[PDB]
Amino acid sequence: SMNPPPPETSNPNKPKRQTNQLQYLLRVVLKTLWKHQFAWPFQQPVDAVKLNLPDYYKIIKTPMDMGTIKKRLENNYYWNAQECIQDFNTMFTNCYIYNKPGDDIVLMAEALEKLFLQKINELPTE
Amino acid sequence: PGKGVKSPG
Repeated sequence: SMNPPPPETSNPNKPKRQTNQLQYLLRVVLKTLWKHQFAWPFQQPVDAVKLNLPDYYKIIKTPMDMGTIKKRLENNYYWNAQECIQDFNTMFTNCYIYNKPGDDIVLMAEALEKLFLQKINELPTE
Repeated sequence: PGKGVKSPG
């Protein structure tokens, strides 16, 4: 069984930027989610081999995880905050597509998502 | 199937 290659975290053709919102996304938003007790299943790409989930990458064609997001932010991969926010939303959406309500991974995602939304409700200015 | 039981860190 095989995992796909992970999402790219660097691209030498993609214009890079640092914005105050992107800085906040790394130093406030990602930091707070990463240290949460429910973060661990979301800190790296889903390992469908180890979890024996052979349908995971049949169902989820746009995978995303906080390890990828962390690296993208550290690399200045993004041009704007909305690109990064979309990656978080993709991560949560994928979880809700694949898994069922009341599964532990879903309860964990829901709590992380509430925290995410609380922090992005106060995005700073440039 | 799903991912099973997950304990908090």
